[PDB]
Amino acid sequence: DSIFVKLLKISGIILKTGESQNQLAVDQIAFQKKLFQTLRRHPSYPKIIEEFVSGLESYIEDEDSFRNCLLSCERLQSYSKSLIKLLLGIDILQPAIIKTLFEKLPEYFFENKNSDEINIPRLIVSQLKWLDRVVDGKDLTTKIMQLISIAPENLQ
Amino acid sequence: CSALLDPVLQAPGTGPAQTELLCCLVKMESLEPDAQVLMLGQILELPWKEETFLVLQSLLERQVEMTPEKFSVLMEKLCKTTSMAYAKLMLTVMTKYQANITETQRLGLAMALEPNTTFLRKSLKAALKHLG
Repeated sequence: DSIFVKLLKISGIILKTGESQNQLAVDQIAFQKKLFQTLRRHPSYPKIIEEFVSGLESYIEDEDSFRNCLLSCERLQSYSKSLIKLLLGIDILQPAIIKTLFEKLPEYFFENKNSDEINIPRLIVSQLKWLDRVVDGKDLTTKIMQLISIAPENLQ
Repeated sequence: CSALLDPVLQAPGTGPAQTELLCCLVKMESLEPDAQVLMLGQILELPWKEETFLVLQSLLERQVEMTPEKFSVLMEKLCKTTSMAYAKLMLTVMTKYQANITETQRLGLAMALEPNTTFLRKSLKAALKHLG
């Protein structure tokens, strides 16, 4: 029903609740190019990216779905990359995703080691490591610099 | 605390070099809870600027207990904006003292956060919604 889930389903990724690793019908590069060309061909071409990330962020307002979305995914057909990494592989989506991630990161200043001893902030910044291509250095640079200045001691 | 806290913060052109010492003072393990309470009472009487926000946030980080009356004073001054430091202060109060926050205080926080220039607007929005 949401733009996000439907585009993901057509493009060929199973969005699971948040308990087990998201399944993957397709190859990762295949997935990326599939959703890329899907949003390319789709009318209202420049605005679906914004709508998409808003649907995404509204999806990851609940913790557990995002927790599974962060973790490495399961290929059905043997151990793969995470969906977030793959989606940031697409240049057009990248700055929006970065924006969202950093804006919502300070929720997790004080909730360290909640349930499964998984440090959400460490994981989220780990998502940004080892990127193929950086669409914006200036925006990422400035955003991480704002971020670093503020955080409490351990996380900073 | 009473002799040095007020004139340094109220001195004009007070900077990081001054605030770092005040942060260190409020962080002393030897600053007993009641002494922390006294320091809080003293800070509340100062005019509120970015330097006050930093020191207040540092002191509030120790999870110091507060009577509802003092907490009310804190919230009143709190609810009356463009800086990230104010945002961090507001977030800390909204998160560690949630049990004390009344509906009026929640709305007061909401109003002081309204503008979008403030940093971490979305997280503040989330914390606020969590208090509802």
